[PDB]
Amino acid sequence: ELEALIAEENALRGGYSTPQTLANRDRCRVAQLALLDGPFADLGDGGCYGDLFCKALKTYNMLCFGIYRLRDAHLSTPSQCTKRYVITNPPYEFELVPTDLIFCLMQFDS
Amino acid sequence: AMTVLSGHVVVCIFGDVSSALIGLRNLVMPLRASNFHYHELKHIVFVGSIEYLKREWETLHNFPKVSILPGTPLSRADLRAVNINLCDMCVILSANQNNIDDTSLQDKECILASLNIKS
Repeated sequence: ELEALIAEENALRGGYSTPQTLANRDRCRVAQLALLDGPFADLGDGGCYGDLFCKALKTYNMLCFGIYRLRDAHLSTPSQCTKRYVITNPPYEFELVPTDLIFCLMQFDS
Repeated sequence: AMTVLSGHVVVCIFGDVSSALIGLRNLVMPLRASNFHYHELKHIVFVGSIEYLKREWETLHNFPKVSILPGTPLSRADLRAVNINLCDMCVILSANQNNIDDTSLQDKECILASLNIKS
């Protein structure tokens, strides 16, 4: 419908807020979470990825689908590199480190 | 949009400031023949680039009912403003008579314009 409207006018037209549009507002968005100080802080210290996935889905209806992991995290020596790489859909028994980011789908709330 | 046009002629032109002239007077002269009464004359509205139409207006300013809507023939808003559903005829012309890498592709504009109006 928005495609047709843009095709008709070649512009984006404003409109007054109605309950139907406000209900249409509620969707899911792409986000990243840190395990340093969130509710999953204790679980991110050596816990498994599956427990995090289950807790996020059951509690906040959050869908975790990837780990953005610090590149120099498997090395014992400390490093100053802040680069991170992408791990898509890790298994249930995948281990977690506190310096990880979790891809997630947030639900809209007011 | 404020004025209401019914039983008129809409000439859509794919003009350009550097394209070759097509001599629009040869289209307006037969429609302004003296054997038609004044009330029988059909309003003519040119929809196209004003840069191209300024080069042609020198030979068109002596005719009674001619209007210009600066814009493009490929926009539904301009066609709705000119009441395309009540016109007697829509004439789609392509001024860009320049050579193209493929001969058939020279008709890429007009065909799409037609397929717009039918939809």
